[PDB]
Amino acid sequence: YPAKPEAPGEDASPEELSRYYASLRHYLNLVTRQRY
Repeated sequence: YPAKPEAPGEDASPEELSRYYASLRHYLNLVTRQRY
């Protein structure tokens, strides 16, 4: 499994849409931890 929340839609409400979208980038941030 991709271990990521699938992108919202399916007639989802606009306020929920905002919170949910932020979580997408949040998980993606864990996949970008280059050796600094």
